[PDB]
Amino acid sequence: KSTIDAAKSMATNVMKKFKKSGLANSVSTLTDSLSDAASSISRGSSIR
Amino acid sequence: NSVTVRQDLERQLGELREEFNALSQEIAMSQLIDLALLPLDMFSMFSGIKSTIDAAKSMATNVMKKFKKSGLANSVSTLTDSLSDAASSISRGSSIR
Amino acid sequence: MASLIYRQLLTNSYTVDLSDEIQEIGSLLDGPYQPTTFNPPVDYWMLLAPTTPGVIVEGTNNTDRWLATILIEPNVQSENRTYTIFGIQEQLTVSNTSQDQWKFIDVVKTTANGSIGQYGPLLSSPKLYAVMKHNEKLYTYEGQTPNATTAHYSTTNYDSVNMTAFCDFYIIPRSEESKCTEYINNGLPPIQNTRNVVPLSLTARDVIHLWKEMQYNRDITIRFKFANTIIKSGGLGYKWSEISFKPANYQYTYTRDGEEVTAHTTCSVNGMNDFSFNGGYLPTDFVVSKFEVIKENSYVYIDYWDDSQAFRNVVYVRSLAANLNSVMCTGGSYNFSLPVGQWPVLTGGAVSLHSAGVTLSTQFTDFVSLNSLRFRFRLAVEEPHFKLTRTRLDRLYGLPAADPNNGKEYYEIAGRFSLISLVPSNDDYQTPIANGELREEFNALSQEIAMSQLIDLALLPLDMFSMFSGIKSTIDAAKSMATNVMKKFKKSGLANSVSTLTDSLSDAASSIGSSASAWTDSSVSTQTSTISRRLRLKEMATQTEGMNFDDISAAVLKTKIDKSTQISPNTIPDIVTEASEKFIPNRAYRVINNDDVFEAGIDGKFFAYKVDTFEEIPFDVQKFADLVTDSPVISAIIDFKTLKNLNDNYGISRQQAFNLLRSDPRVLREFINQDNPIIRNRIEQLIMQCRL
Amino acid sequence: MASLIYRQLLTNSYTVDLSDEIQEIGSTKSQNVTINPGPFAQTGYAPVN
Amino acid sequence: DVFEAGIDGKFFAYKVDTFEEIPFDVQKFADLVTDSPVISAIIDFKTLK
Repeated sequence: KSTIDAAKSMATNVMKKFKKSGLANSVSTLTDSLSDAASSISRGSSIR
Repeated sequence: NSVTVRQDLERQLGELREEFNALSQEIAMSQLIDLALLPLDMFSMFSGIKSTIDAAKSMATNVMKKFKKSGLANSVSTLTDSLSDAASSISRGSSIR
Repeated sequence: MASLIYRQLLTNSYTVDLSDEIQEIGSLLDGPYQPTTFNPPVDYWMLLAPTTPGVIVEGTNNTDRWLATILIEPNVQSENRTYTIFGIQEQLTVSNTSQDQWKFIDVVKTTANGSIGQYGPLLSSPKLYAVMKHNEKLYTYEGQTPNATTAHYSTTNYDSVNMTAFCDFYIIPRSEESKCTEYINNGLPPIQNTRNVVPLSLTARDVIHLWKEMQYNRDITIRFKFANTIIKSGGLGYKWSEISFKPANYQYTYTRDGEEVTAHTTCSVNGMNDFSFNGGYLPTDFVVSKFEVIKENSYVYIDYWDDSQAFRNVVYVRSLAANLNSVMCTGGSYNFSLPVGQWPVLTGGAVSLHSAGVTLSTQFTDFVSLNSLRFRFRLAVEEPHFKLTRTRLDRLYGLPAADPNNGKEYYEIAGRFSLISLVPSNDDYQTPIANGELREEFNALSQEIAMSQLIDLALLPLDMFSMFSGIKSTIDAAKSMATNVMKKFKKSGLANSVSTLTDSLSDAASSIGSSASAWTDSSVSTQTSTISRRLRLKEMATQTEGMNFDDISAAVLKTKIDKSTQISPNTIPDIVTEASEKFIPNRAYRVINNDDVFEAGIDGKFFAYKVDTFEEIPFDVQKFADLVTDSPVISAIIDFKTLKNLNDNYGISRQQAFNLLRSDPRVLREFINQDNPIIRNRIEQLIMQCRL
Repeated sequence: MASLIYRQLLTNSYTVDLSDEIQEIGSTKSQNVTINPGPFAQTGYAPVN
Repeated sequence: DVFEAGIDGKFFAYKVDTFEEIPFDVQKFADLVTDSPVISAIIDFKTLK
């Protein structure tokens, strides 16, 4: 609504804190778990 | 204020290929299929990479700089160019059947 | 599908802001110049920057008042100093409390030979002065830094004021006022921001400057120098103020297998360090304010120009690369001049230079403008020690800005540079060595494109890479090609339509359908036409099945871009913006509900029919509005006229018709292969409409 | 699904030039760095003849 | 009818309900591959059979 002067960095600024909160951490942990499961050979069938 | 330390070098690409080829056995099947099911992206690719230091340059862009000169990019470019030339009413040559 | 190119175009457009920010950083000072006489026009400012004590600048009237400027260094208490004001010597009282910032004072004579006073208190670390003359009043800087104002006076003969300076000054128009304060209150601006980098002769007109590729792979032998600026502070020579690096010039000759090539080079340094050797607070002791030394976080630039068959084709560059070989530079002794006792001596200091970039540059010698090559050099610290004896300064590395010449009058750099230039070759001969109607042409070219290949291309989606990967580009302009088209696209008609739809949808969270919704807001014809015009925006909602109109528009745009040659890189955004909107005003949409089909046209057509035998069905606007809100929508490439003519004149099976209502590419292309005149007519009528 | 990354690598390809637009500008208008001397007296001997 | 072809230089045609082979024709494959959606078959013809 503000409709203010020449282009700002609103998208970048909001992304800066959107990539630090819990969503990014959760997706990182999910990817790490999937990678470790794909690498799960030194223990056989071990993932609970 | 010390003389710059000589920057370290990189493991030989031949040794890299040998190591990657030797790593074949240590891969599971069903878990790999399920991981392939999950979509990835630039943020999900380097979660275990780009260790948190105040000197990184978002290595995704470093990959992008080296990815436009690979075979895939040129193949896509020439395929699109051939499609455009065909759509541009090209007088086909005799050897073009 | 191929429509995705539109969706991405408005998606990443936000990135332009970042580039725009950089653009505002890149959005320019004219100077410096030799101290001479001239008439700087009105609406122009004077950004003076002296360093040596003396009479700074004076504006002569010979009928009106006398204006004089005196610069006073710190570390001088209440004493009397002599200057040369207008050629007549005069004494002035000076009293300074600041220790690291110099001070300017204005001297005003009420007439040509009036009384003498001292006023206009200015304190600044970069030692910068601003004077303006506009609208029947003279402006001069007044007020303590950083934020200040302008003193205003009104004295006759404004436009005839000719101010003779004795330092380096910049001339700036009014619009860069926000720049000026930012370039006055925030330290000495970097030299690379200047237009005429070398302080040589002044010009008020300097301008920054089907084909065939030409390759030039030659060799260079660059010989370059450095330049020091030394000033002595107040007192009796017991202390100095600034020993800094300044741009230098060198013109020489060499051999290149026969040719006496004349190479003109200019040097500059940026991002230097300033070591502070702060002496005792007593008035009589060796004190140095700033010692400028070069370290790892500082760079040196060299601008290289020479006549050659390679350098005469540089105005348009396709590719550029550097393969220089590093060269070491070592400094020499620099002995100070202390009147009493043993003067300090600087020794040591050595660095190395390596190449990490190259681009175009501007250089002038007397009145000849040049298109030079700027080579960027990174620096490295080395083994030799650098110390200041007779004091406590020891164990530092770098290279001082005192005597880097080291006796040698040139530093040699030998390497090979390869560049590719674009030359206008209207044929395959007569290649030069030295350096609207497009609307009609685009509209006329749009009658000969094939159809099957068009459909094939519309099947394969595009992206931000395939759009410009088939068109040749100049490396200087290819940097900002996606950025400009996205900036122009974010101000397109489709952008306004999507913004209005989003605003209306959000406002709706506070007609002709069943209830209130953001899509239900010859009378039947007009209402249906409005509904269709609003529904056109559904093509950005990814809620379509099969091919769509925007895919065909993108495909024809790509084909005509590839075929055309009369379009400049500055012209692509306008063509894309106009084509994304004006293309195909006659759009048709159809929706399916319980074996019934309703179709509406933008032009005012509306029909309804069944899928079994294509029987005409009376039109019900209410159910159409009820269902089109949230349901699959398919672009009606095959509308009811073509479908009925096909079902009558040709014996098609049920699968073909059902896929046609879904616009399946396979059956449509099969019909194209069969070369049915009705489908050819429909496709050709659709294609002919694609024009600006 | 995952193959998107490759389709993503082309997607932002143009941005690599943007990266150059950083460095090609970053080195040009690089700003001076100031050094802070230790808050202790430095000068010793007076001018000795 | 399902037409499966590879890069090594071998091709096959068969039927969906029952797994037995039918003669192959180049024309139909060339027409289909132009517009028809291609499926990345992890389990190839040999393994499926």
